[PDB]
Amino acid sequence: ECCTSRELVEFKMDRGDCEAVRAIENYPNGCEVTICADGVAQLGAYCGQGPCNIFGCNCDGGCLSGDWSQEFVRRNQQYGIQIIKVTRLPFWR
Repeated sequence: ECCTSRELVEFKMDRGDCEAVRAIENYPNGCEVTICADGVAQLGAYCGQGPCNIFGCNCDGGCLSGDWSQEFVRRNQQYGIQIIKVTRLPFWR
């Protein structure tokens, strides 16, 4: 399968700042981040556990796993993540 799915998440924080959760400032609309299924900011070209093929598929270890924006909130409990918007990419099909 392909590790091309990701989410664009806009949120506010009760504690900490956007950088603490590897997000970027989007003042005056909070923070924005692009995550993989593990609820962590995307760190490669795709959301594989490791490298992917030319299409973003057949990645080493398959795709990062988890419950998406819900996991982003969960793992960042200490910051109090207030979700505003979530967009699933690829959006169109």
